[PDB]
Amino acid sequence: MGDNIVLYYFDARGKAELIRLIFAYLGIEYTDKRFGVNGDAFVEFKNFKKEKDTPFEQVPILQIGDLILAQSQAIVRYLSKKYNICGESELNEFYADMIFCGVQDIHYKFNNTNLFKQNETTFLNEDLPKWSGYFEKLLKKNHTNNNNDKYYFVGNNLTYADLAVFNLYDDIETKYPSSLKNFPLLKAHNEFISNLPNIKNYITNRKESVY
Amino acid sequence: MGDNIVLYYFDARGKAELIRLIFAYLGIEYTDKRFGVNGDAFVEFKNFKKEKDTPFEQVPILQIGDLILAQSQAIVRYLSKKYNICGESELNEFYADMIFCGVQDIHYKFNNTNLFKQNETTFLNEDLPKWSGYFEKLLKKNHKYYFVGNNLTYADLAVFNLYDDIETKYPSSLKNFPLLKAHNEFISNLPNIKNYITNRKESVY
Ligand SMILES: CCCCCCSC[C@H](NC(=O)CC[C@H]([NH3+])C(=O)O)C(=O)NCC(=O)O
Ligand SMILES: CCCCCCSC[C@H](NC(=O)CC[C@H]([NH3+])C(=O)O)C(=O)NCC(=O)O
Ligand SMILES: OC[C@H](O)[C@@H](O)CO
Repeated sequence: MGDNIVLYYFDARGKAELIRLIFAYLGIEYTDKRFGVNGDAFVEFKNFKKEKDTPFEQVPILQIGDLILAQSQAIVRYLSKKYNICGESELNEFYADMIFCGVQDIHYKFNNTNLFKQNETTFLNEDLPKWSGYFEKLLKKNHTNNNNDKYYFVGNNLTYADLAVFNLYDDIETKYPSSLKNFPLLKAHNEFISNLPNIKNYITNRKESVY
Repeated sequence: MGDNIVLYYFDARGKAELIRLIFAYLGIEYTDKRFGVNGDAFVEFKNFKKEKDTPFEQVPILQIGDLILAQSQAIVRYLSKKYNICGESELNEFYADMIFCGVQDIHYKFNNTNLFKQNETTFLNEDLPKWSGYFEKLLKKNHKYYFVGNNLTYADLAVFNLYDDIETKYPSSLKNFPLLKAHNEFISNLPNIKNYITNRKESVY
């Protein structure tokens, strides 16, 4: 009967936000369990590992019925196939995958700066402008003569890749609000994703986070 | 008949080895292009990016006919679906995927020690034993040793590759994990793999 859905993570966006964005977009009901809200995060996490048989002792963990799912990326791809926001072709699914992997390379770099105190200068002057150019270009290839007011990285429909790129820049802007000034398509794309009803309803009612 | 397959990367195993292992296992023909083997890796790489329109200016890059494919993990997943070495059921494909990302987590830590010379003891005493235990435990649950289903999946190759790369520096690693060891021994003896390895030229990373 579909069973109960529970997402386990710390009281942060981090590696669980994209999963939350997918649920919001699909309008899926689930319990957003966050360590630290009702109790001490450290103690909640330790107890959690004793109660649940996780494969790698890491979160996020997605529980569907009695099913325990680990590794955010795998969970994301699994949810995308099941709710069809993966791409109408094996080839378009590859492209969405490739872009998601790209989001990973640049996001990892942002994390090293915004969280682990790594030189922000290299990020702001070499990594951010460069990777933004890559996405702008990929967006340029699949637009204008493919879509109008709507912007998608793959095909003519929303894929988790659009959600991943939106999440990436939504996060980068909580630190550098002016990042997309020189990237029109990328800027219009994120504005577009942010205004989808289900997404808009989740963002505006989402609690602010540290990361 | 079909389209020429060309794999571009540096003269190393690194992020292209799993793909090469998949091609070997499948018995698929392709040109293994390696920067530096003939010309100068630096120069070849520079010329490469001018000749091919790559999405992120990084390699590996798999070229199939006119198609340009980037990002090693996306490539591995694409090839596995196209050649049916992915989890067959939706849930099994998820398990193969989850295990593969688990391999990336620990492979990432090996790279920081093996290549960017980070702390070698942290990896050896805290990371490696712990992760080998996770893999050993995943084998137990689903138990010819296979992580998912009763057939070979790219996850099996990913695990094999991980420990094969780790062993180039720490040989007696998985001595205390029988299942995991039998599993890698098993994969290494598959005719197509066994043959590919003995003919494979050694290299740092
Ligand atoms: C320096 C790394 C900072 C980690 C940022 C917070 S995320 C929480 C952390 N989880 C992961 O790193 C999961 C990685 C995994 N690849 C995924 O994407 O799901 C965890 O459970 N960690 C358990 C632990 O550390 O014991
Ligand atoms: C950090 C040095 C370690 C060397 C390892 C060799 S990997 C070569 C490197 N490629 C990547 O990092 C690709 C990452 C990508 N996420 C993938 O998995 O395909 C590249 O082309 N780099 C070109 C560049 O950065 O300009
Ligand atoms: O309530 C959410 C449903 O799963 C919908 O996305 C498809 O019917």
